[PDB]
Amino acid sequence: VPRGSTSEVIEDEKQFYSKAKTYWKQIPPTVDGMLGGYGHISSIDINSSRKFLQRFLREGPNKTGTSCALDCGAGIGRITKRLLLPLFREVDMVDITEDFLVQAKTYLGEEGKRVRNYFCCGLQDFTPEPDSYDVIWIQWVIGHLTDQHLAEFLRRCKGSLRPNGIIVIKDNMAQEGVILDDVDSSVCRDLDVVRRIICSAGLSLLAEERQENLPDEIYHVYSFALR
Amino acid sequence: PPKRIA
Ligand SMILES: Nc1ncnc2c1ncn2[C@@H]1O[C@H](CSCC[C@H](N)C(=O)O)[C@@H](O)[C@H]1O
Repeated sequence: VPRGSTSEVIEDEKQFYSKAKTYWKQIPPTVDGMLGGYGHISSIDINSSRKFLQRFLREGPNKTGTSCALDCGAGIGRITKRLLLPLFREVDMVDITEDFLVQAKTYLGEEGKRVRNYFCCGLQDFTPEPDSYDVIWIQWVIGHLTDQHLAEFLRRCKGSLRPNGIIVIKDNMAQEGVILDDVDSSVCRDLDVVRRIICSAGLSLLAEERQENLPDEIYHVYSFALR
Repeated sequence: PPKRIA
């Protein structure tokens, strides 16, 4: 049987979180560190993310606003710099790794002056301000949370959306089940698991898209827009 | 990050 939940694969939740924190503390604060040796795919990623997001920014009743975005698991701000700052008047960042948020101030340069809050916190401990964000962007980090913490975090995110706001998840997906990476202390979940968690959080799918033009050897990557 | 299928 494939595993369907993190409670089948995580031996010790405190250790699951503490190992991950130790792992990121020893990664270079660079794009290649953010992307696990795949820094070269960054522009492919950012281009696809932009096209994806722009579907929600068209004029009409449901137009997503452009006042403020939240970058979750932001690291040094790769996504903040190239995707979000150009489109949103202000951006807030949240990440567990202080060294990355420090580096972000250099990495983001002058445009980084529009980053408002730098929150140094685990997602599992973070409660975003109600009615604050037009877009909450969650990329390449959901594997670091347990199913219970991810569902809860998504509920808190829902309460922080402005009218017409969306949450975006973009992440690695397993073909089947829930797969533990015991080196970076994360899990990779299949699309059925991720959709289940989204539904548990009282969220609905607006769109789902597979990322194209990636190296053949890596986990498939999907984007979900939610409200 | 993006990563090799184990
Ligand atoms: N529990 C947690 N809460 C918040 N951030 C976490 C976390 N576990 C890991 N992270 C952060 O998740 C990031 C993964 S690297 C991906 C960085 C960014 N999303 C991008 O795509 O460029 C690192 O910056 C790491 O510090």
